[PDB]
Amino acid sequence: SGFRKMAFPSGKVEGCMVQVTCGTTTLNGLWLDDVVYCPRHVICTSEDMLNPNYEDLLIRKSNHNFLVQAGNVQLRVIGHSMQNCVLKLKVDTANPKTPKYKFVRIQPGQTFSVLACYNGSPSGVYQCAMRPNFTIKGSFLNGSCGSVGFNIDYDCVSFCYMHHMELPTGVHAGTDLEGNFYGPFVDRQTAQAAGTDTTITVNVLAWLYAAVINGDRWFLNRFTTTLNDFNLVAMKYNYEPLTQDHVDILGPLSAQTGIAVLDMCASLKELLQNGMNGRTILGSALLEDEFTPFDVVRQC
Amino acid sequence: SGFRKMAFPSGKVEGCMVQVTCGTTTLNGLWLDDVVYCPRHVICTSEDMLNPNYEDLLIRKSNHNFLVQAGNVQLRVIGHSMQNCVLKLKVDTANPKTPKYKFVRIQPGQTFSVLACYNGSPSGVYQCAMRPNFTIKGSFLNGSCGSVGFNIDYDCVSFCYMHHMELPTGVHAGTDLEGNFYGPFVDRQTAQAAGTDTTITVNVLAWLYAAVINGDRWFLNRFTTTLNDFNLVAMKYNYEPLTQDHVDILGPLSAQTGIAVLDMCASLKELLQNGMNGRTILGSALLEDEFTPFDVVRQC
Ligand SMILES: CC(C)(C)NC(=O)N[C@H](C(=O)N1CC2(C[C@H]1C(=O)N[C@H](C#N)C[C@@H]1CCNC1=O)SCCS2)C(C)(C)C
Ligand SMILES: CC(C)(C)NC(=O)N[C@H](C(=O)N1CC2(C[C@H]1C(=O)N[C@H](C#N)C[C@@H]1CCNC1=O)SCCS2)C(C)(C)C
Repeated sequence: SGFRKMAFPSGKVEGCMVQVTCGTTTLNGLWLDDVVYCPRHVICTSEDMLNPNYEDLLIRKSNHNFLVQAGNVQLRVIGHSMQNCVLKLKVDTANPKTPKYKFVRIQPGQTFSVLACYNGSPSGVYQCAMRPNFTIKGSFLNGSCGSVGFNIDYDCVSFCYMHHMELPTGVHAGTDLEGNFYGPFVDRQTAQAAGTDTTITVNVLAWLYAAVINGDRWFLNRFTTTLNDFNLVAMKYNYEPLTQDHVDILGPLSAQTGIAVLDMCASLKELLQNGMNGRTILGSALLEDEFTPFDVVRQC
Repeated sequence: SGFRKMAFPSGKVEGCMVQVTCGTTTLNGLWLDDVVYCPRHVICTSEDMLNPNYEDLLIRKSNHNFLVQAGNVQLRVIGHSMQNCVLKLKVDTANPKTPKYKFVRIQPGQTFSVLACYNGSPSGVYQCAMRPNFTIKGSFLNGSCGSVGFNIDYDCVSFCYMHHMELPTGVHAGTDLEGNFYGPFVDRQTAQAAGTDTTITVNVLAWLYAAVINGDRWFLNRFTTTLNDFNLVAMKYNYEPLTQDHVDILGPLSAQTGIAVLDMCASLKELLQNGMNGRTILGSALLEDEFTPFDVVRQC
């Protein structure tokens, strides 16, 4: 038993991390087959961060303006291409450690693991959820751009995120592996802000089920509720409305505990309305929403 | 910026995980050079879990009674030995993926990363602290015994933990990589329980420094305190007494923020005496004690 903020094993991604340097800017890149992927702001000059034209910036570059290094081995760039907000650098050598992989664009509320790297070297791994406002509350310092987020299904790594920038609120914004930003964010120093965030309702319910699986039942009640009445209450606490799709997803967890989804919703409505009364659930004094129903099943 | 429960990258350990089966018991082993390490309860039979004699059980075994599988290939056991509470299975094949490594026994309050594996396959990774009562609040299911905990210095893996059993309170017990249990625990089914735990004071203070580094100052105050007066209060909340060794260790964090260690102690004293007043620190409604001063510096 026990329940932890658990991340995926990171070895399949560690073997793909490289250092990418252009001009005076160094960040990380992802080396799959014979292509190194990295944020396109690597070619942004330190004087052109307000409104750079990346199409112009890149056409003015040659292959010898990109230095890629795998460990202590320099890779030779043999061509280059831009795809939305990321660069693709073709190299002489295919990465022999390339795992089976996919590029996946994820919905808000889904989780992934982040492999935090600096100068091509992994420093740590942690679990994130894509917030409803399309930001992530990550942990990134200078030189961390190009670090990636991912999931592993069986033996295939599904890359879903690459880090680009930190917002004024202390949260992080980035793209999928095809260069498309999550949310309304752009890679230039204009006025940008995270939208109003919301709490991921289906994840809180999944996590309450995890607590029941681990023998922790104090927060349940004899009551039930309709889905519509629950949503009327949940919205007052800035929770995502609960959909029938979410109810169906929680099905296997309901079956494991014997607690109908709407009964667990009534339990959450009581927790929201009254608080935890000084108690904790799975060691937390607040309602945790970074565990999906799939995370709960996989760990339990 | 940002601050996460960050674990070490796990690739160096993943390449060392194997499956060990003896009789009808399957668990994990750690394969370094030509030796596979695993809990000695792997030879404990059903219905002999109350008072097994492991010296007597092992002498009744041959090398061919141990099956070790790396990936999908068998290793040949060519010798065996017991060292305290773990078995060493010498095999014909040396692991080409053996990292630089140490075996380290750690003090309570220190943190390490846990690579949870089943049937030789890594499933996830998370961060733990050795609790003062020598248990860990981990996440382990059936078949997880033999999973290991570790730190990475530079490129060298310091293995500090191997999982053996779960206590009736829901917490876990195990050994160093030489088979010596942390705390007063034995691998036999007699009445054992976790002792009264305490909160790791020096880690809470380190984590409060991390909050200041990342912009949370609401919990600070203009007050200060003596070390003896602080310990008089902290003990009333089931906290570890703070030593001068701890104060010295917090030095670099005091220097980075400009907040004297004893000033931060006065801040923690206020937090213990009044609560958080509905606010959070680094996203937590609880005082977190699973970050050492070394972890705070690494992540900041
Ligand atoms: C745009 C907006 C106003 C929303 N904010 C910002 O401009 N923020 C900057 C930012 O992050 N930038 C700027 C660009 C590159 C990228 C970057 O290199 N950020 C570091 C990477 N490497 C990693 C940052 C630092 C800590 N945490 C992170 O993750 S993106 C635009 C064109 S240059 C700050 C450096 C945080 C001020
Ligand atoms: C002694 C004490 C009363 C304190 N507790 C226990 O007897 N606990 C058991 C225990 O863990 N045992 C039994 C032995 C081996 C070991 C084990 O096989 N533990 C699994 C391994 N693999 C992994 C367990 C499963 C759940 N979570 C874990 O981590 S140790 C004694 C001689 S056989 C339970 C199975 C949890 C009942």
